[PDB]
Amino acid sequence: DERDRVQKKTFTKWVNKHLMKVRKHINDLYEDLRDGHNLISLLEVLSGIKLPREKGRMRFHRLQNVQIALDFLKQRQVKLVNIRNDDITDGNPKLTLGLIWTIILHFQISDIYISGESGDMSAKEKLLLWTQKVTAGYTGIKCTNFSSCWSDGKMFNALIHRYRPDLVDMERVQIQSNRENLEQAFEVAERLGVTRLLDAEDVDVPSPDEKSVITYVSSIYDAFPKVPEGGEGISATEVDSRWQEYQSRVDSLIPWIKQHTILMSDNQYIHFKETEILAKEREKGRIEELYKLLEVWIEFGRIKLPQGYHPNDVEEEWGKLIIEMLEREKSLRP
Repeated sequence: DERDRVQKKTFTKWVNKHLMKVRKHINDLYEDLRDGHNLISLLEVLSGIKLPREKGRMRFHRLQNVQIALDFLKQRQVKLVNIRNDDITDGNPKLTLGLIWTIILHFQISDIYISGESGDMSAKEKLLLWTQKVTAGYTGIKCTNFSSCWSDGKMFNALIHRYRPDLVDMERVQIQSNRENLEQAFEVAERLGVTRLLDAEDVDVPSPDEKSVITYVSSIYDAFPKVPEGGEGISATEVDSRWQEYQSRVDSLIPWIKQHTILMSDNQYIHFKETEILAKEREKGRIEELYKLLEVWIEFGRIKLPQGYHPNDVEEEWGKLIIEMLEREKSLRP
């Protein structure tokens, strides 16, 4: 009933987050969903599809608008146990929360991939596994739930540090109080685009509300750069290493294009071209292609791209090498 206080607070904040996009809003979850209009709007926002509506302001209009939402969920094979339209239109607290949870679970939490997963892991289990992989390497017991494991605030800070090590000091997190750790995690996460669904004072308890924590943790996962399934991309564990690869690659090619462009200003001129140039060109290609995978991390703020490291800055010296290549081309041409 205190987790209900908190779950309601979280689910309200979560709902308002999405209604914001269409200029809708709720104050009391147990009242402002009863006519079916905001439930529908929420589903339209979340799903990207347009739903029908019953105009009218009798109770059966209310019941039908709720039913339109329930059917839409049932049709997408969502399981609605015990929830019926009159439960919603009449304000049933426990079933209103269950319905929001069902929506959250289906639209936000369920769309997660984790290399290391099975086909038969729940979303909850997959998300748990992500947190374990991300925070592997920080001091702490293993995370096996979405309640007590999160109450001291250290997990939150580790999640963030993995993605933005410059924004968190994990040493200090070891000896700060739970409240300080929680407060500063929510704060920083906000800067990185994570809406504050939780209040530090509600999580600093022995058993924080699981559905609230999952919703927030899942939301952090949404905000962070991700590698799509099987696709090409860079995880938070590979970034430092790829970023160094990249810079080193440039620090190798650029000055070869510069020291091998001066030779062109002053019969083997066919080997200095169908051999090396086809290789050095390929470097330029390997480079510009790697930069593409890095863009995400540059936009995310993890990498500050120093000047003279864009794939362009390479093309502008490769162009210069193409010119002086053409000068001494028409000359060794008789």
